[PDB]
Amino acid sequence: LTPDQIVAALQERGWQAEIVTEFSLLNEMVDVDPQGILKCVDGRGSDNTQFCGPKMPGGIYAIAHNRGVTTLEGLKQITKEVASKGHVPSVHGDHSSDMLGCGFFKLWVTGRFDDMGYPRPQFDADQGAKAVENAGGVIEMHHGSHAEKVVYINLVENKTLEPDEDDQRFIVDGWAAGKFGLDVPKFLIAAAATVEMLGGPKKAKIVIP
Repeated sequence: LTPDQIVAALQERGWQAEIVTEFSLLNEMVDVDPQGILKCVDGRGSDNTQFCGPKMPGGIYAIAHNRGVTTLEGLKQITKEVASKGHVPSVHGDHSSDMLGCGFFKLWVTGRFDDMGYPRPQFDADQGAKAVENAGGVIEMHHGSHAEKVVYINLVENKTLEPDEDDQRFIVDGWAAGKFGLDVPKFLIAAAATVEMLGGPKKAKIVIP
């Protein structure tokens, strides 16, 4: 997919979208570090200590969701797969008094992607977190309220952008979808729908080299 195609697809959903360069970001763009967690797109602060990993909806849940992998065994295998491909696997949470989890996973278990043809997970958020941790992954816990002002869809391979709890933004590493052999158009549309359903701004900057 070309950058202009992503811009058009988002505009068709009612988004303001434009292309920006890696240069325009200066020091905001960082090289991906193998010790960083592949984590969620949420712009909030968290207890994460492992920076510079790729950003995908719900962390590794983006991979499970895109592939229709709905079992705890499958989640365990994706955790090991991600670790073998140079990233520390993670999934997240922050508040759950109803057991539905939060963010992307909550949207998935509550059927928000049913129309797009996705199957439901066959486990709850707590079971999923334990499976990922027991398979060698990390559980990230966020805090604070959503205050994201824009969404960056990064196409620059092996690079990413980091959260800033005081000047928030959603970050989606589109290039990582290709790395994991995902259905890219599905991944893109699912990421957009995720931001929409979380009440985020339908404003995107597509980052190219």
